[PDB]
Amino acid sequence: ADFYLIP
Amino acid sequence: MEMEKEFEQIDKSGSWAAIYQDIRHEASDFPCRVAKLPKNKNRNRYRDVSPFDHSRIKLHQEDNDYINASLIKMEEAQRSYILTQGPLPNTCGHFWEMVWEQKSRGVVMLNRVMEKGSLKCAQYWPQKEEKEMIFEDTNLKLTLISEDIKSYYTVRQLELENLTTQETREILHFHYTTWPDFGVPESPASFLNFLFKVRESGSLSPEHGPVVVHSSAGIGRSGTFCLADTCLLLMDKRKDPSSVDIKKVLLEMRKFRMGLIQTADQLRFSYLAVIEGAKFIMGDSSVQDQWKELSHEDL
Ligand SMILES: [Mg+2]
Repeated sequence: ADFYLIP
Repeated sequence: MEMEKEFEQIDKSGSWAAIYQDIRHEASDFPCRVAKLPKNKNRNRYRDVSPFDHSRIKLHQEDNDYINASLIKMEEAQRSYILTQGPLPNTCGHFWEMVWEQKSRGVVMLNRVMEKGSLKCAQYWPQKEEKEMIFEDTNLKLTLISEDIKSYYTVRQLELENLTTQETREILHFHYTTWPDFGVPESPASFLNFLFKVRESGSLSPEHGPVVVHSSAGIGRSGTFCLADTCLLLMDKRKDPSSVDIKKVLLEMRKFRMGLIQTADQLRFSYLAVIEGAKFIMGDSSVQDQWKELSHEDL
């Protein structure tokens, strides 16, 4: 949730 | 070059992921030192999406001037946009302060407050006429004047008032309600119908401040919207439409805010929208009505 970018 | 021919070559070969990663690899990298200061930790929705220092919007606040928002200034296209994240519970006052200070006339929201059971953005505008909102920290009042609900988007008329001076301004809110996160619009028609509604409202006029565009992070769906709009402007502006290099335009926009356009399909969709939109730009004015009917906004 704290990160938006998808690996 | 030749945009349409390029699209077909990339699409036929299924090379969208390739060109997209090249764009990601070639994208500018500039410092975001202010966004990363501990004191601004709670002003950022995502730890991995931050505005570059050079293009960040500064609040005319003596306390802390930080907001996660970037000024995308397109020189040749002669249009500027402010791309920002969906306001957090503690930054809704900052958001409207920015709208006021930057003299924006329109706000384009591309996400939904609740997306698949998860909140992507705070309810930063009033849902009912009789229950206005007051942002005490920035001394602003916001009232819903009216709303025009369509099948996949809603346009709202809001009144923003600087309580300090009592001046008031009409703000137009264009909410695209059916664009999934990391997804694309239903069709180029639906997207273009929406974009032209924003354009016709006068919100993108140079006599107003930059339109404010956001999604949850202010980069994926937001980048797609701005890229298409800018490419269409360049197409109408210069001698040869085919000359518009979508990848070059996107890389230019990325000098102002990181990660604009988040998936290869969003990139592909951008090409589709620009190619279809170009029809109107070259002369076919009837196409605009076609998009509208094809969008089924009445439903
Ligand atoms: Mg009512």
